[PDB]
Amino acid sequence: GFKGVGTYEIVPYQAPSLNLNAWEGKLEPGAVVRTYTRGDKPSDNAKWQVALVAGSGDSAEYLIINVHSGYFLTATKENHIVSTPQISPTDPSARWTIKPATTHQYEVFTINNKVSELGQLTVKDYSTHSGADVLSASAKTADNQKWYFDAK
Amino acid sequence: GFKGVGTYEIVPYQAPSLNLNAWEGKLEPGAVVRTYTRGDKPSDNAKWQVALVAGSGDSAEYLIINVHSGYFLTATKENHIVSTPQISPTDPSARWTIKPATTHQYEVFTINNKVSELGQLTVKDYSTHSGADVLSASAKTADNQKWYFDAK
Ligand SMILES: CC(=O)N[C@@H]1[C@@H](O[C@@H]2O[C@H](CO)[C@H](O)[C@H](O)[C@H]2O)[C@@H](O)[C@@H](CO)O[C@H]1O
Ligand SMILES: CC(=O)N[C@@H]1[C@@H](O[C@@H]2O[C@H](CO)[C@H](O)[C@H](O)[C@H]2O)[C@@H](O)[C@@H](CO)O[C@H]1O
Repeated sequence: GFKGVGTYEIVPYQAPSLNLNAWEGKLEPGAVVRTYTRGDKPSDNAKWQVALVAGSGDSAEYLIINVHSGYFLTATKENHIVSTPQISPTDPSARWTIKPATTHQYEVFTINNKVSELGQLTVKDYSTHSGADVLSASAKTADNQKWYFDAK
Repeated sequence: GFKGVGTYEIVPYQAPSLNLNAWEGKLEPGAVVRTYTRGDKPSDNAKWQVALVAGSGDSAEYLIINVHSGYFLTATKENHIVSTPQISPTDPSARWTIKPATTHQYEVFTINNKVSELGQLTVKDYSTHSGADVLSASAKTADNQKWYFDAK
């Protein structure tokens, strides 16, 4: 479950054998983000430090920081793949609110950009297989916009 | 004053016309950190996002993130200059506790590395002039190890 700041796998609701993965797991900035197979031991490029930067409660604003690279999960354009560029911690495109979206008692959450037009973290075309683009897309709390936070 | 997460100038107690500055203010990783003249408007390389990553209270652990570059304030060696390298948010050398050290009613704090041997954020040789090396040095809560957090 999501219990605030900590290190997590971020796991798509429709495909819980997958997690949120900084593609290629390199140290250079600007990686795109996709779903990928979790594996028995998740790799550091697929772990994320949720770090509080403003507020408290459901309105709290967080950076979602890649464990391997230290770069921040960022939305760059509506209905477009998200990435981990080098970017200021005060840039709202790199800040996210995490909101309960419990579904049949599954403790899942939406991940909502501080720039409201950039919307929610979204698995492209509702894919249930490894390697799907993760988008910032218009917020609807569809099933492909829901996520588990598995504490690590 | 320090009131938790937010963007701050971090100001040395002995020289309050100065602040903590990522030297050269470039985007490449690995800048060393020094005191430098604040100016009328502080520059982004001399502003820091304090971001909560674990715990609560005086024991809370924070990243101290450069506003300009997004790299984390890090201690690398005892009694050595501190820097902002590319580094994982889970590395304890990049995590700090901020502890009250009120002095004659001045609201100042110590900045203490999570790796206890790396010690406290320290103005080399108690300098009161711009351009002094900021070290990670043995923790004594000396006056050159005390800091204001001016909210920005
Ligand atoms: C094991 C390893 O490091 N492989 C490198 C590749 O990294 C993987 O990339 C996939 C996506 O193709 C995925 O992100 C996975 O989590 C990564 O471990 C990749 O960097 C490759 C170059 O394209 O080099 C491999 O050595
Ligand atoms: C105004 C500006 O950007 N100047 C550049 C220098 O940056 C300053 O560097 C000093 C330390 O010498 C200090 O960190 C200050 O805050 C910075 O603005 C520096 O990058 C210089 C190359 O060494 O280029 C200047 O253009």
